[PDB]
Amino acid sequence: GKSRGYRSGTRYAFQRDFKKHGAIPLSTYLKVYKVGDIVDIKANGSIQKGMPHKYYHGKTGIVYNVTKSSVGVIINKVVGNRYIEKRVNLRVEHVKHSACRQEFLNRVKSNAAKKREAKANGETVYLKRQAAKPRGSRIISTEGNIPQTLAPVAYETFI
Amino acid sequence: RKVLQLLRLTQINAGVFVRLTKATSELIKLAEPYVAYGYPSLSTIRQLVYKRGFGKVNKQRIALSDNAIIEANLGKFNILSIEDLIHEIYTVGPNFKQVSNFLWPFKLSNPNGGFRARKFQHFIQGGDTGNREQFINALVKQMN
Amino acid sequence: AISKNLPLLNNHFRKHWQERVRVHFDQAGKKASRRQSRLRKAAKIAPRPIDALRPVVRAPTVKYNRKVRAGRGFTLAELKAVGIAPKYARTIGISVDHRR
Amino acid sequence: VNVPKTRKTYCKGKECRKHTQHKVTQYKAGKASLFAQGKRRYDRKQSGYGGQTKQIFHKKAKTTKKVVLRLECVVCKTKAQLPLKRCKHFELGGDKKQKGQAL
Amino acid sequence: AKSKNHTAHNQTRKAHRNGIKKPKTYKYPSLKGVDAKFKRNHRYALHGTAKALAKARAEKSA
Amino acid sequence: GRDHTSKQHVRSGHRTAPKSDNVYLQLLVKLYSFLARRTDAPFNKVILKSLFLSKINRPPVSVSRISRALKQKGAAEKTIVVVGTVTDDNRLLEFPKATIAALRFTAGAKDRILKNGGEAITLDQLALRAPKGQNTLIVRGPRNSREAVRHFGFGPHKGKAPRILSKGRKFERARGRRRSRGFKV
RNA sequence: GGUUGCGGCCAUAUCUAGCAGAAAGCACCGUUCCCCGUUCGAUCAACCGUAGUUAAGCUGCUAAGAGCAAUACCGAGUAGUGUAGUGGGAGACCAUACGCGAAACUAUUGUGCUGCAAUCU
RNA sequence: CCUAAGGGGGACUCAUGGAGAACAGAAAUCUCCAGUAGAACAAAAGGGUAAAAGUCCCCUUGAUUUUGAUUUUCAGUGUGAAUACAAACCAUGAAAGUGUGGCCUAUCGAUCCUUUAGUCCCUCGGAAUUUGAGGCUAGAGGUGCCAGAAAAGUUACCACAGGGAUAACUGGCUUGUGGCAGUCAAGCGUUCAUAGCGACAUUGCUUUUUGAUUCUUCGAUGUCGGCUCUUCCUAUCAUACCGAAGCAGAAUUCGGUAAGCGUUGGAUUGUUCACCCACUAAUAGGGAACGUGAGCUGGGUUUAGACCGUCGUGAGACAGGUUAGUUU
RNA sequence: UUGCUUAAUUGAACGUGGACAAUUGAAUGAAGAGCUUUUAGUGGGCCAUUUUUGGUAAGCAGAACUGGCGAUGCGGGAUGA
RNA sequence: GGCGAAAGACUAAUCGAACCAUCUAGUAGCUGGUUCCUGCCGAAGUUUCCCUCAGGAUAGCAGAAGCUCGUAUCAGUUUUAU
RNA sequence: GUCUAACGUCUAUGCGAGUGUUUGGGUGUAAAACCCGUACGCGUAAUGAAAGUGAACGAAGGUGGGGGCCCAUUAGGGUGCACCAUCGACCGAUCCUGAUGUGUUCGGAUGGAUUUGAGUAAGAGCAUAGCUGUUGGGACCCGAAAGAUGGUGAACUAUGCCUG
Ligand SMILES: CC(=O)O[C@@H]1[C@@H](O)[C@H](O[C@H]2[C@H](OC(=O)[C@H]3CC[C@@H]4[C@H](C3)O[C@@]3(C[C@H](OC(=O)/C=C/c5ccccc5)[C@H](C)CO3)[C@]43CO3)O[C@H](C)[C@@H](O)[C@@H]2OC(C)=O)O[C@H](C)[C@H]1O
Ligand SMILES: C=C1[C@@H](O)[C@]2(O)OC[C@]34[C@H]2[C@@]2(C)[C@H](O)C(=O)C[C@@H](C)[C@@H]2C[C@H]3OC(=O)C[C@@H]14
Ligand SMILES: [Mg+2]
Ligand SMILES: [Mg+2]
Ligand SMILES: [Mg+2]
Ligand SMILES: [Mg+2]
Ligand SMILES: [Mg+2]
Ligand SMILES: [Mg+2]
Ligand SMILES: [Mg+2]
Ligand SMILES: [Mg+2]
Ligand SMILES: [Mg+2]
Ligand SMILES: [Mg+2]
Ligand SMILES: [Mg+2]
Ligand SMILES: [Mg+2]
Ligand SMILES: [Mg+2]
Ligand SMILES: [Mg+2]
Ligand SMILES: [Mg+2]
Ligand SMILES: [Mg+2]
Ligand SMILES: [Mg+2]
Ligand SMILES: [Mg+2]
Ligand SMILES: [Mg+2]
Ligand SMILES: [Mg+2]
Ligand SMILES: [Mg+2]
Ligand SMILES: [Mg+2]
Ligand SMILES: [Mg+2]
Ligand SMILES: [Mg+2]
Ligand SMILES: [Mg+2]
Ligand SMILES: [Mg+2]
Ligand SMILES: [Mg+2]
Ligand SMILES: [Mg+2]
Ligand SMILES: [Mg+2]
Ligand SMILES: [Mg+2]
Ligand SMILES: [Mg+2]
Ligand SMILES: [Mg+2]
Ligand SMILES: [Mg+2]
Ligand SMILES: [Mg+2]
Ligand SMILES: [Mg+2]
Ligand SMILES: [Mg+2]
Ligand SMILES: [Mg+2]
Ligand SMILES: [Mg+2]
Ligand SMILES: [Mg+2]
Ligand SMILES: [Mg+2]
Ligand SMILES: [Mg+2]
Ligand SMILES: [Mg+2]
Ligand SMILES: [Mg+2]
Ligand SMILES: [Mg+2]
Ligand SMILES: [Mg+2]
Ligand SMILES: [Mg+2]
Ligand SMILES: [Mg+2]
Ligand SMILES: [Mg+2]
Ligand SMILES: [Mg+2]
Ligand SMILES: [Mg+2]
Ligand SMILES: [Mg+2]
Ligand SMILES: [Mg+2]
Ligand SMILES: [Mg+2]
Ligand SMILES: [Mg+2]
Ligand SMILES: [Mg+2]
Ligand SMILES: [Mg+2]
Ligand SMILES: [Mg+2]
Ligand SMILES: [Mg+2]
Ligand SMILES: [Mg+2]
Ligand SMILES: [Mg+2]
Ligand SMILES: [Mg+2]
Ligand SMILES: [Mg+2]
Ligand SMILES: [Mg+2]
Ligand SMILES: [Mg+2]
Ligand SMILES: [Mg+2]
Ligand SMILES: [Mg+2]
Ligand SMILES: [Mg+2]
Ligand SMILES: [Mg+2]
Ligand SMILES: [Mg+2]
Ligand SMILES: [Mg+2]
Ligand SMILES: [Mg+2]
Ligand SMILES: [Mg+2]
Ligand SMILES: [Mg+2]
Ligand SMILES: [Mg+2]
Ligand SMILES: [Mg+2]
Ligand SMILES: [Mg+2]
Ligand SMILES: [Mg+2]
Ligand SMILES: [Mg+2]
Ligand SMILES: [Mg+2]
Ligand SMILES: [Mg+2]
Ligand SMILES: [Mg+2]
Ligand SMILES: [Mg+2]
Ligand SMILES: [Mg+2]
Ligand SMILES: [Mg+2]
Ligand SMILES: [Mg+2]
Ligand SMILES: [Mg+2]
Ligand SMILES: [Mg+2]
Ligand SMILES: [Mg+2]
Ligand SMILES: [Mg+2]
Ligand SMILES: [Mg+2]
Ligand SMILES: [Mg+2]
Ligand SMILES: [Mg+2]
Ligand SMILES: [Mg+2]
Ligand SMILES: [Mg+2]
Ligand SMILES: [Mg+2]
Ligand SMILES: [Mg+2]
Ligand SMILES: [Mg+2]
Ligand SMILES: [Mg+2]
Ligand SMILES: [Mg+2]
Ligand SMILES: [Mg+2]
Ligand SMILES: [Mg+2]
Ligand SMILES: [Mg+2]
Ligand SMILES: [Mg+2]
Ligand SMILES: [Mg+2]
Ligand SMILES: [Mg+2]
Ligand SMILES: [Mg+2]
Ligand SMILES: [Mg+2]
Ligand SMILES: [Mg+2]
Ligand SMILES: [Mg+2]
Ligand SMILES: [Mg+2]
Ligand SMILES: [Mg+2]
Ligand SMILES: [Mg+2]
Ligand SMILES: [Mg+2]
Ligand SMILES: [Mg+2]
Ligand SMILES: [Mg+2]
Ligand SMILES: [Mg+2]
Ligand SMILES: [Mg+2]
Ligand SMILES: [Mg+2]
Ligand SMILES: [Mg+2]
Ligand SMILES: [Mg+2]
Ligand SMILES: [Mg+2]
Ligand SMILES: [Mg+2]
Ligand SMILES: [Mg+2]
Ligand SMILES: [Mg+2]
Ligand SMILES: [Mg+2]
Ligand SMILES: [Mg+2]
Ligand SMILES: [Mg+2]
Ligand SMILES: [Mg+2]
Ligand SMILES: [Mg+2]
Ligand SMILES: [Mg+2]
Ligand SMILES: [Mg+2]
Ligand SMILES: [Mg+2]
Ligand SMILES: [Mg+2]
Ligand SMILES: [Mg+2]
Ligand SMILES: [Mg+2]
Ligand SMILES: [Zn+2]
Repeated sequence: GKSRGYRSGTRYAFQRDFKKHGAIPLSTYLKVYKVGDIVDIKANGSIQKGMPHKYYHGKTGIVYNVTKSSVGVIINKVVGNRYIEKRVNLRVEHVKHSACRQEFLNRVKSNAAKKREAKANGETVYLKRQAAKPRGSRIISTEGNIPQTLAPVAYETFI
Repeated sequence: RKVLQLLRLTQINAGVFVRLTKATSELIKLAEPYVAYGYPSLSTIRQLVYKRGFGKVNKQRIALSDNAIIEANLGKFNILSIEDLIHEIYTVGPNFKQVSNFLWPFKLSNPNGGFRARKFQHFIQGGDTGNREQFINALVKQMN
Repeated sequence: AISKNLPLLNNHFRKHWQERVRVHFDQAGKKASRRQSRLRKAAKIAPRPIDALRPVVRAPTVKYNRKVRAGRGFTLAELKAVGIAPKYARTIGISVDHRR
Repeated sequence: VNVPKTRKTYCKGKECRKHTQHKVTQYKAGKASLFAQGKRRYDRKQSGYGGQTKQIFHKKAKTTKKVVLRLECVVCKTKAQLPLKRCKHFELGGDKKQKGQAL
Repeated sequence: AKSKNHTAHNQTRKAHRNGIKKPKTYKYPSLKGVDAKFKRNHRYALHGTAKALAKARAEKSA
Repeated sequence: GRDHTSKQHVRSGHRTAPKSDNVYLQLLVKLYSFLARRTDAPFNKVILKSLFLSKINRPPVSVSRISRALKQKGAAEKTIVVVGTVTDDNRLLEFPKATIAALRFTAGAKDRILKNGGEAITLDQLALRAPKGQNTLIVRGPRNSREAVRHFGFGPHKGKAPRILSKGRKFERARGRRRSRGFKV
């Protein structure tokens, strides 16, 4: 007999963290979600109402609706050869703000600050990010660091 | 396969210039079992561009037989000559991207003298794939 | 048997329909023969008209109230009003309808 | 299953529009009329020759039935219907549970 | 008889000939499923906003 | 061998000529093939493409559509260009004086344009008084109003028109169109 | 800085065993008419702040303490793994190449920080 | 399965251990301390839960109404189940709140017909009244083959379309099983592991067993056995030359090179197999489409006739017994 | 701006007006991107590496990802999907 | 239907239901076949439902017709952040 | 792999809020060609089971794009058809409210509602033809074992009788 229920295979996914069972810290209920916010989804096993399906555990999406105890999040799911827009109603216990916003929103500010400062100095500044480049030339001092010669060691048994 | 397509290497013995960073290095690492690459000298770049240098003009492969073609396509990037293009390639310049994408992928012949006994193993293990570095010049000398 | 997004059809061809196919190849021939019959009728009774005088009557139903058309015969009251007996009227090219 | 003979639920009657007191009764299917059109069509179809002209169900699988509660408003006499889940046993206004008693 | 039961072989090949396409983004998402109470009031706010802008432009024309 | 990143030997997918064998439409293509090739005016390149379009891709333009376009601010004396047939509208209360160039005019359309002091010219006459389409305004008819489009993309909860021959209470209204008959889609 | 009330993060805060704690606070503490709750004014309810005490709570310190937390020329570039070969081996399995890369172990360090309001030798 | 085992609120803290108290003991009840859950939560398991979701108490019916949106299975159809709101009406609590059945993940059902409830609304078509009938919305009656026909057997008298998409031979992979052979050497062998054996283990070979599988053949490769005849293998029964012995001789046993050469006559049985009698140097084991039916034979198996036993109401069945049955 | 929300002049959503100009905010590629209608055949599969289940195993049976054969010739593996 | 000292045997070489003509070109998810050239593109044996398992419908893969536009904003890839 | 009835998509053509002469009538050099018109079909209104009701708040709506066009002068501004995404308005069904009034049980003004329709929102259709696809027909060609209706056989043979 095959089994394919709603929470099948979620034995470990929906577990609480080790030594983290029990009551919910109240910053979870004090966070404020607005339409357009990017949120990570992680089901809390101790709250069974407004719980996401196992597909959405670990997914990140956009808030589109705010209700009494829940937010509506838009997820794009692959169905065959295209994406389908999914609208999931989730209580805020299974939701956390996505930390990817705060890095990009700070880089926007830093670019704006750098641009005005170069503009203030009447010079130019380059704001595009760069991948790591190969390192330049350099000189290695040997005072206290004369090269030590190594050799491969013979085989030994230590049991 | 996608990585080789994005490098414009869609046939055997096709050559391309890549500016070494992290993104492109991880790209070449993915394509490593299928390519031979290395560090080209100035004479190798000159010979490649002179004999097999072609430009992408209106999505067509046009021989670089006159400096007017290069000027008409790269003058907004301060490239006015075949030597300007070679210089921009060799000492990796601010417009390496535009100059290398304007350059059609080099279509080289097979080596005069052959490969090693078995190609599809790393250059370190006696094969041909991976980084051979200054020996890319000998390989290009064999194939161009 | 059912396939694609197509309208559902009602093609009533499950009986031995091919034994009862009437093709009017003779449409022009009947037209011509009808004209010849019509000429014969006129020449038979000339100069008496080939058409009896017909009345004008309202069409029945709420859909054809507005229209008015040719009836079958003049009523006995109508012929009485012009002083013609129905037996005599039928012999002088007047149509009679005892029913209307 | 034990269900009390009274209940305070919403009354859909136009007069009430509120929770009122109701009398709980088990719903009983009415007698089949001889002049229902389907019952009229079936009798005509079976007549004459041809045998049994409609299907007779045999392959019973359910072992229970859905109990329906008839809720009659004590104020306006409007009836309401509530289906329950499938139960084998069922009493109306039975003896309430006594917790703490001995064997 | 006994046949093949199930296989996902060649299914990613078929999905990537013409699909694997991200959905298009639009400036205005559909408000289907948005809270009815907010949606009811948001209707009145937009209509009033249009009137104020309409009057402001009607001032700046004649 | 090549690892092809795109499909090989693919036609553009656009008409490069009319499907019609009407010689007089071809003469019009003759004229605007020359104009689009030589004027750098974007108007002439649009007209050449529009002369290739099929009948459903050049929907009729009612004389009412032209009236609303002429009612745009600063468009009252523009030349209306319709690559197709201009039809009459007996629901109009009034029509202005206008110059309109079209492939064809209906009897009512030609009457109405000339009755109100306007001109009804052909598209070759346009090319002499406006060889670059200066001070023109191209009008296209409604494409999604066609009856065939009612049934396009039909499915559950799609709200499109079923492909059906008869309409009535006995024709596709019971099961799947009604919650009292199972479900509704 | 201490203390109380309300907290955030939720053991660097817990656990065990000792010792210490000025001021205020807190606390134990005294009583049963009243509201209230009990087998029992023990809990809960109420009254006095009056008769007493830092003994306990609480707080701080101590411990080659347990636990927890953090760090690393610790173990270890080990186990595992992505990729490769017309590599080895009868096989089991193994080596090599381009990459990614643990856990245990060992050693060291630390043992609540902090927000709002009120108050105090 | 549950009027609570649903809902709300409050108080308390479970399994278990230690130390104590008349009868009282391993188990009765009482007390304190410890007690991260080691219990309990209807049920199978998993997750979840500690001033609770557990135990007890109080009040209740939210297990209610109108319908939309959404998640899973998904074609993004149905059904089932669930989620967040909107508009009502309530329960509970001081309140904030919570409650739209069961802590969550399973616990279920279309068209046609019937029945009940609702609206007391539309129609019965020449116009009305009252019965009756038909409509609209929501339940129920059920399809468990659970997207949902109304359904007993036999054919050895048999038919058709096909299938090597599939069984009954050979052949092919495998080698569990069968058979055969090794290594280690605790023991046996009067002493003495290895003259001759050899346990517990372990490595192999073989395709003369039986399985496993279903690749070939179902527009057919004639599916038992014997007779006849040829050839091949060696894991050698006899015969040649030899080595070893717990070889005195005689006899016997183990082994090497060895398939050159032979390996029988009969009673019973259709037999392959078996078992007896007898001769012999020996009466070894096998293969060649389980060699060999346009070579035979036809005793067996496996058409149709018939008898019996058991089974079946019966037609009939038996891989049970019996007899007769075209070999081109 | 609102009939929603707040004790509120608080917010929520949608806005008017103003500022930030091509290094407009990573790489690489792009025979360009997007869209619609309609219809064929198919719905017996099999194999190789790696992961992997039942089985003593199987040229056995069954899954995961990819690449192939099927549908495919050419050089090599004598011969061979 | 006949006839049968009974074999499902005989009923004109036909018998577990004769022969002849017609309904009838009966139906077949099954086997077989299916007729000229070149050019371009080019699959599937997978999803769901079905007395469904040799078959269909459905989605997918493919062709054809194109349409709106012309670097707009896409990708079986990498980097950085999360 | 055909022909036919009825159809889907696409394309060409004629006319166009209409369209279709061919049932028929006129005419003829006689199955042709040419001419005529009433009806009717489809379209021009939908929705509801039905009784019934029946499409402009606005420049026939707002917002972001949008080819082309206008003004410019890199850039920028205006206008922006088709079409795309989104928020609205109108009509029908459903539910709520229920004015003046009245055959006192009818009427249904007015204002609303996470509801619903194959609608309106300056018509787009009708007709002919062609390929491709669908269904009914013998239905790509050939193929059952069967079923039915109406007839012909006891010259073989089975059995009875009669006569040898
Ligand atoms: C005596 C007996 O037991 O046999 C009855 C038979 O008599 C009965 O015939 C009824 C007959 O059956 C029908 O016409 C079918 C109509 C619908 C079908 C079926 C019966 O009902 C179903 C099946 C299923 O439920 C039932 O089956 C209902 C049985 C029933 C019994 C009596 C009266 C009405 C219904 C769905 C829930 C509803 O719809 C339906 C789709 O299968 O209808 C007449 C009205 C009745 O008189 C008649 O009953 C009598 C007295 O004889 O039908 C049943 C299936 C049989 O079990
Ligand atoms: C005349 C024939 C051929 O058809 C046949 O070919 O050769 C002999 C046959 C057939 C088989 C060998 C058939 O193949 C098969 O595979 C399985 C078995 C057991 C059959 C055995 C035997 O049985 C028959 O009944 C018909 C005989
Ligand atoms: Mg089981
Ligand atoms: Mg399972
Ligand atoms: Mg986890
Ligand atoms: Mg619940
Ligand atoms: Mg959910
Ligand atoms: Mg700059
Ligand atoms: Mg490049
Ligand atoms: Mg040479
Ligand atoms: Mg060499
Ligand atoms: Mg060399
Ligand atoms: Mg070589
Ligand atoms: Mg070699
Ligand atoms: Mg060369
Ligand atoms: Mg009620
Ligand atoms: Mg009824
Ligand atoms: Mg009778
Ligand atoms: Mg009858
Ligand atoms: Mg009958
Ligand atoms: Mg099968
Ligand atoms: Mg299959
Ligand atoms: Mg080529
Ligand atoms: Mg329309
Ligand atoms: Mg419209
Ligand atoms: Mg300090
Ligand atoms: Mg003190
Ligand atoms: Mg006290
Ligand atoms: Mg107290
Ligand atoms: Mg103290
Ligand atoms: Mg103290
Ligand atoms: Mg420590
Ligand atoms: Mg410690
Ligand atoms: Mg490795
Ligand atoms: Mg080799
Ligand atoms: Mg490595
Ligand atoms: Mg409970
Ligand atoms: Mg309760
Ligand atoms: Mg409770
Ligand atoms: Mg409680
Ligand atoms: Mg219920
Ligand atoms: Mg299902
Ligand atoms: Mg669905
Ligand atoms: Mg779906
Ligand atoms: Mg559903
Ligand atoms: Mg569903
Ligand atoms: Mg509520
Ligand atoms: Mg009446
Ligand atoms: Mg039902
Ligand atoms: Mg039902
Ligand atoms: Mg079924
Ligand atoms: Mg059955
Ligand atoms: Mg028999
Ligand atoms: Mg039998
Ligand atoms: Mg086979
Ligand atoms: Mg073996
Ligand atoms: Mg064995
Ligand atoms: Mg075998
Ligand atoms: Mg076989
Ligand atoms: Mg066979
Ligand atoms: Mg043959
Ligand atoms: Mg033979
Ligand atoms: Mg045989
Ligand atoms: Mg031997
Ligand atoms: Mg011999
Ligand atoms: Mg003998
Ligand atoms: Mg014998
Ligand atoms: Mg025997
Ligand atoms: Mg035997
Ligand atoms: Mg054979
Ligand atoms: Mg053999
Ligand atoms: Mg054998
Ligand atoms: Mg044989
Ligand atoms: Mg033979
Ligand atoms: Mg023979
Ligand atoms: Mg034989
Ligand atoms: Mg012979
Ligand atoms: Mg025989
Ligand atoms: Mg015999
Ligand atoms: Mg027999
Ligand atoms: Mg018997
Ligand atoms: Mg037996
Ligand atoms: Mg027998
Ligand atoms: Mg006997
Ligand atoms: Mg005999
Ligand atoms: Mg013969
Ligand atoms: Mg602005
Ligand atoms: Mg970067
Ligand atoms: Mg399609
Ligand atoms: Mg198709
Ligand atoms: Mg398709
Ligand atoms: Mg298809
Ligand atoms: Mg098909
Ligand atoms: Mg197969
Ligand atoms: Mg098939
Ligand atoms: Mg390998
Ligand atoms: Mg490999
Ligand atoms: Mg397999
Ligand atoms: Mg197989
Ligand atoms: Mg491969
Ligand atoms: Mg094939
Ligand atoms: Mg190939
Ligand atoms: Mg070859
Ligand atoms: Mg080869
Ligand atoms: Mg070989
Ligand atoms: Mg008879
Ligand atoms: Mg008779
Ligand atoms: Mg018999
Ligand atoms: Mg005869
Ligand atoms: Mg004969
Ligand atoms: Mg005979
Ligand atoms: Mg079949
Ligand atoms: Mg191709
Ligand atoms: Mg087949
Ligand atoms: Mg299909
Ligand atoms: Mg697929
Ligand atoms: Mg784009
Ligand atoms: Mg990161
Ligand atoms: Mg008309
Ligand atoms: Mg004519
Ligand atoms: Mg004639
Ligand atoms: Mg109507
Ligand atoms: Mg209605
Ligand atoms: Mg009044
Ligand atoms: Mg009044
Ligand atoms: Mg009144
Ligand atoms: Mg009035
Ligand atoms: Mg609508
Ligand atoms: Mg319209
Ligand atoms: Mg045929
Ligand atoms: Mg056909
Ligand atoms: Mg046909
Ligand atoms: Mg036939
Ligand atoms: Mg029959
Ligand atoms: Mg006779
Ligand atoms: Mg006879
Ligand atoms: Mg005689
Ligand atoms: Zn009531």
